[PDB]
Amino acid sequence: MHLNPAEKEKLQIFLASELALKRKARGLKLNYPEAVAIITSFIMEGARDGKTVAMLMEEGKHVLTRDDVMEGVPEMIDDIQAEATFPDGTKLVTVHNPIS
Amino acid sequence: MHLNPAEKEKLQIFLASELALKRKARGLKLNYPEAVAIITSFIMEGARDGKTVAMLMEEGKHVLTRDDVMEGVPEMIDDIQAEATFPDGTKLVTVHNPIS
Amino acid sequence: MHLNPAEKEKLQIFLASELALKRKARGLKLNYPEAVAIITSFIMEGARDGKTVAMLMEEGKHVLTRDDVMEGVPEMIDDIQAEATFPDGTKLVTVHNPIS
Amino acid sequence: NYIVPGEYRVAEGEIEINAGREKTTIRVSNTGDRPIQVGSHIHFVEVNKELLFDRAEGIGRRLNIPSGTAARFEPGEEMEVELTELGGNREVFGISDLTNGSVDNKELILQRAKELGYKGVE
Amino acid sequence: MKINRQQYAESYGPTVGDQVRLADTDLWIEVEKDYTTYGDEANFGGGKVLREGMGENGTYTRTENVLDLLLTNALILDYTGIYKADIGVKDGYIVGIGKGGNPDIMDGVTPNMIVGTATEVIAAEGKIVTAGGIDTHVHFINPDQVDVALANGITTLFGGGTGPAEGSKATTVTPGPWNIEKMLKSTEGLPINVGILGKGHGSSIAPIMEQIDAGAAGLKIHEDWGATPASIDRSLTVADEADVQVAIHSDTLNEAGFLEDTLRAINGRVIHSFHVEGAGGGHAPDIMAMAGHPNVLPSSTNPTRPFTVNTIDEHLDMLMVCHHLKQNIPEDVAFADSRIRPETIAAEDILHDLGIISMMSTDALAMGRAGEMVLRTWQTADKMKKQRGPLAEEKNGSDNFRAKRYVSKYTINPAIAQGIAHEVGSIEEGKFADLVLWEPKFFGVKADRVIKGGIIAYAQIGDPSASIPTPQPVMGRRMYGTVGDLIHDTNITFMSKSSIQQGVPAKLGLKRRIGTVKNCRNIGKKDMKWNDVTTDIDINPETYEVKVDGEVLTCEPVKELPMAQRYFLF
Amino acid sequence: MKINRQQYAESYGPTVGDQVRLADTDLWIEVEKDYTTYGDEANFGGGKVLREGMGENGTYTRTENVLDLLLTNALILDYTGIYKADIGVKDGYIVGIGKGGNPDIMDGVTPNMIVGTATEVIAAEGKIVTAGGIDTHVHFINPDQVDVALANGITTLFGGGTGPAEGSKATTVTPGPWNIEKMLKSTEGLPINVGILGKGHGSSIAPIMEQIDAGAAGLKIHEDWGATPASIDRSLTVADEADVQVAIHSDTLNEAGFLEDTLRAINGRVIHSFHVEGAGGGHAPDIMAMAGHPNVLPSSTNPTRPFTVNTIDEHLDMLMVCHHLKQNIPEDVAFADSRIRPETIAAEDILHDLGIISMMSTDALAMGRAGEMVLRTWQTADKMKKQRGPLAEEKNGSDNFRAKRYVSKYTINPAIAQGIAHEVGSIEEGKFADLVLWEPKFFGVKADRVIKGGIIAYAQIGDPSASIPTPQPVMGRRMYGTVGDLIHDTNITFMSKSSIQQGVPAKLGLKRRIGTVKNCRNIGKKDMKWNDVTTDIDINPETYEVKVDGEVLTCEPVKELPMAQRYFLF
Ligand SMILES: O=S([O-])[O-]
Ligand SMILES: O=S([O-])[O-]
Ligand code: NI
Ligand code: NI
Ligand code: NI
Ligand code: NI
Repeated sequence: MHLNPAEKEKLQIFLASELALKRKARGLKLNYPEAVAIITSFIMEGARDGKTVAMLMEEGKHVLTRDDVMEGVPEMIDDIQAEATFPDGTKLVTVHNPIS
Repeated sequence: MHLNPAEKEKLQIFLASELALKRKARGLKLNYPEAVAIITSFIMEGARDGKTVAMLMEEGKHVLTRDDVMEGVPEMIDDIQAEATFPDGTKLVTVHNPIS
Repeated sequence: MHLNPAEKEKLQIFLASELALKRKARGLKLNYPEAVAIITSFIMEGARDGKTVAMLMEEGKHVLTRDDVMEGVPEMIDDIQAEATFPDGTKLVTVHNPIS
Repeated sequence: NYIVPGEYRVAEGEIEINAGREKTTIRVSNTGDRPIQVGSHIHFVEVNKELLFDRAEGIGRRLNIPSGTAARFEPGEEMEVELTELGGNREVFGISDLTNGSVDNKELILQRAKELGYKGVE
Repeated sequence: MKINRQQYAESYGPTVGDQVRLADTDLWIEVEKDYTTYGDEANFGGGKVLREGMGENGTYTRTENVLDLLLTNALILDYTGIYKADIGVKDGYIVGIGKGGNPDIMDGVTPNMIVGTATEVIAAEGKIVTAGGIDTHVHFINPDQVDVALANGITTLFGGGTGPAEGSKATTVTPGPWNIEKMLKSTEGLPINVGILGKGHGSSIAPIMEQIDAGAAGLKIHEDWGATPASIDRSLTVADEADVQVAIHSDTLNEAGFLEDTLRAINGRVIHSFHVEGAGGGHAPDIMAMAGHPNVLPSSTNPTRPFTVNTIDEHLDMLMVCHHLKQNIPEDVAFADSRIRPETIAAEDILHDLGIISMMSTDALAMGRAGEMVLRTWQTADKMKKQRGPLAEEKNGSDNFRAKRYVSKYTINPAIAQGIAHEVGSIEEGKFADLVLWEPKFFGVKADRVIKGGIIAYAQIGDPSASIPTPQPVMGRRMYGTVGDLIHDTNITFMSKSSIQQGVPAKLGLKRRIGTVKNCRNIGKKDMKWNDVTTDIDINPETYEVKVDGEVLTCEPVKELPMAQRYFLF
Repeated sequence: MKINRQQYAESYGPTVGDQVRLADTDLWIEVEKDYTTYGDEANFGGGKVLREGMGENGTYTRTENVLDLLLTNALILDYTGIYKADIGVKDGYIVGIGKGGNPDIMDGVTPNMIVGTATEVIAAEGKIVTAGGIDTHVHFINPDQVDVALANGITTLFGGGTGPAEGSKATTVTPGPWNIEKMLKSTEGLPINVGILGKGHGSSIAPIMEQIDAGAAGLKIHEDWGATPASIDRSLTVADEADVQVAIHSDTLNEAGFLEDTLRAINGRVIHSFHVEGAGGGHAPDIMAMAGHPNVLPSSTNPTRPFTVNTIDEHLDMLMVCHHLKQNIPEDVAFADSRIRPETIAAEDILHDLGIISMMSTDALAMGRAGEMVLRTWQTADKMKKQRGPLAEEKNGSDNFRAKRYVSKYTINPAIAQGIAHEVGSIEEGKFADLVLWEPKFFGVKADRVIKGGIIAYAQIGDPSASIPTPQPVMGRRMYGTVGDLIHDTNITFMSKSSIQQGVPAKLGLKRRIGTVKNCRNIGKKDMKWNDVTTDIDINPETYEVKVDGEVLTCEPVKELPMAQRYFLF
């Protein structure tokens, strides 16, 4: 596979997001690291899908809403940042105030 | 996410349990580490769901039965122990003789 | 669980294959590490299922076809090698030219 | 325009190995009952005693085959091979200890070969 | 007051006459003798015996017959016996095997096994304790290989390499003074004992010898560097002068000679014949005949061990991959068919059972599995019991003879071959405290704790954030023996006498314990414990049939092994 | 006997006139010359040429013209040429580029490239071999950055920082004697070459100079510490005395001056202008005009490299995040719009192609990607070929001129700028053996093996438990060169002459090889290999249009790059 260090690390984020999605599916309000994981994996998968940085800045604000998360979580997440390989190479996505 | 060392490690258990559940779903009798993984992840998810330590001590004895596992596995597992964050903080669950 | 070093590492391959399978399911042409991951996990799961080395040498050539992967991927993969625990212990499987 | 990452686009033409060196064809027989495979750069006179050939014709020579390849003799098999000349200083040391110096010392090489039972000293 | 035997074994581990199943094999070991005094067993914990004024002596300073470490109630499995004892460690060495505690109040205390203020305790009741495994065929290719080895109970790696260079990927060789010096330095950071082999190739002495003087512990002759009569001869002349061992991977191609020619070059001198069955390398097809000779110390590598239904398919393809062979160069197909042979692989199982192959080894990362030497030894012994029956020499229905024959293959015999058995390779007084604790359910599969120089180096242990160490995930992890400078005192770098005399450790700044290789040239097959058989092995050049004492040695491949899918996640 | 060229290239790697595609780019490199003697190619393995009495010499001791390491059949890509040769290493240095083997029997053997008993072999047939990358803009923020660098072929990190302190998160600075001493000690454990920059700020000489005497290798002037005329001047006076390089990140805000003021303070003295295009910092909007001047050694950082459809969106937001800017402080919006400019980013692509920007660098973890300097160099070259055509200087349809121009940007040019090209930065005889092997399919993407001081430090290699090293998972892993004390002999700490003369290495107990920085003040643009163009660059203050020789330099952003989604898992 030729995994580099970032590729190994970033598999953890996907895993954490899968964990969190299972938790959400069984009716739990998500916590801080769960919410961060879901939004982060969504950004990275979106890059893989070939979306633009601008599309993901917009979409990342609609992945989870306040009723999906525990009290205070929205206000604990000022932004979520992720780097991924777009069709035009690595770029940084920052989603500002993802959960209103 | 602010993952600490235990949070990183414990993602491995979830993963191993997902692996084992796929193996069970395709009809295999499970082996020692597969069985341990499934029961351990069940305890940790149960804590996340807000069950009590006492509920999980009871339930963990009914997650796998002897017909789910290879010969000798039941007798190889004297107990399964896991720590997880309950609503009232980290607690230790020990499931005694989980598979009869 | 008593995980040894190889067991920990090899969980990563399963995870990468699960990631790649999701990507394929949503319609993407797979890339080099995605393709390697899927074929590798298939070999390891096949060993777990109790297939023979010879069966897996054959089957591994039919897991992905050229229309499943990006341009050039087939020709980048000369072979895929994996070791797993068969019913008769660890063996090496090499799938030669898996994607035509 | 299909892209194979890292592919070669080789030039036209062919590569002549061992150019300019004398070539010699000899017949060689594996008189033993186990297979013998001989690499490109072994001093030919020092190969396995049970290969029968004119030992003198192997002095100062090796197989004229691509570097790193080999010729195979199954038990009882006789075939022809093509040899090329050793280069550099044309000295051989070690291997079977038949030479240990210049390859020009044919009589000495053959004497040692004969005494030790290397087949084909004529 | 009497205790029934079931309850006694549950509390203290088994005693005389009791049997214990090895993992999920059908091998049973029986307690031969027990050093305890019943009622004065040592144990540690709340209200237990090892407490001040009681089983722990409160008077004596450390120097005064007090231990640094007591392993209580161990079931020892060793070439020397299968028996129950306390094991006492001091200054990193085994100082006492017997009965530990306090002579104030206990009967039967071995006089230098006092539990005192200075003493740490490991509870070995219910565990099997063996010597650390000695792997003498290690390619140093990927440092991640060390933990793989430790996890299956290996504590000494002898071999060569510089990492994933092609020379090293093919051969157990660290070539020349500079690469040797560099790898001795690298060794400072590897948490396992090490000895390094130089290149056993050359037609002049000095290029070979300078490797020994640089700090090599031995030499390797490998066909990939030219396993010629000259290189064989020079290497063995060096070894005889230097008192180090030579390993050989002979000329598979029969290019400069057949087996008899290689034996003539050896000229009766001592040599360790690697992968003697030959799938891993050597004169085709008859190399395994080396194992009949009195001057040959023969080992197997592990992928042929034992003969299974996937072995041949796996090896034919592994060989093609390794050597870049093509399925339409008829010479490559013929080569592979001449090298990978069910006839010699099946005979190799039986030769082990008969004590004619004396040693196991890995061939780690070149054609063998770093963490499966111990594993596959026991799988072989189990297959042979099933196919050949309990051996003649057994009694009481136990498999003790076989168990001593097979444990010797990866403990004492490699150590004797290498000239390091004064230091390592068995549980005996005066040897380094390299000890492996096994739960019987995991015996030969996954080690519980690996003690190196008297401090735990590796353990299967759980969540480091937990209230106790047993919660999940329980995985193999490096312990305090590997951390900081303790890595220097818990591990040995084995070196030639001449490099030691010449001050190489100081020149390189080596802080590890320095072990001296010696008494390598004055031994033979007869010195291989439990595996000392010399015989004429005939290998038919047409059919590859192996005969010993006029009888064809053949057995079937098995479809399943113990110590396999019950245990492993992959 | 003749071999067709396809088969010859398959066996030995390509020869004269043969072309090789770089990864999945449309760049082709052509073999210019070949040092071999056809039929006497070196190779290693069973029945191969490097065997005793044959291609390996069995007579000579190590000192006698014998190598420690031979890389066989390498395709070298270097500022010095694109050509085929064996590479010989001894004592950690490149000693021979030519033809290796045995003069006994081979023609054409370079006289100090004898394969002997002492010699290890790496097979480079079919690989591209380059010098290790020299990254001169490293923020030392997170030690996990080192493996990221090694995985993309970087072997030297020059920069500063103390970990994730704000000063370090913004600036390549290790400030003052104590932090310098502490980070030289930390460096003992980093498996890569290092040089440390002090704070290039002050209005008196002594506070600045004391950093050089403490063991800094250079200085960094950064606007976040006040990139004032005084700090510029003092730093360059120190540098001129100490013979070390000064890097600059100028006053973006134009607070104390415009570009011309910074140039006046420099006063013709040598300086390395970091992120010269300016998105990464510098006088708005015209900093890139520095790259026209003869006393400026200009580098780019990597996130602008090359200009893509997501670049501007990404950078405007990255800048807002980094500087805590708010979308409703109109001054913050204006600042960002003045700093992130498509006009200067597109021109930066072309300036690289023209040889007017001489160097690439990362800006690791401050505004740049530790593992993408090499990656993005080649993506830029590929984009420029597509948009501008093969350059004038090409012939035979190859991209050799461009390939030499661009490899120089991350190998030799940074080394010359820093005063370390006597040691590192190119594949030449007498330089340290920092070498990167690449499979052509992965060229510039994921290194195969990274050799540091002649021992492999990092490799893409597989399962450590396997019979061979190629089974999955194949991932980047630290090799034996990084382990134990070998980390000291395989890596260089670059220091000022004065700290070396003053005994700093002994005072701190540094065991690493110590490299001397020198010949930094007597160079200019003309000394940048393949990238020596001086010209008047005009940047329009209203439109940000860049002109050179009266022509607007503009190109389009691309939607896709090679060396991207085919290769990466994320
Ligand atoms: O490395 S193999 O030749 O035992
Ligand atoms: O760290 S940024 O100023 O090159
Ligand atoms: Ni071998
Ligand atoms: Ni080997
Ligand atoms: Ni900057
Ligand atoms: Ni910077």
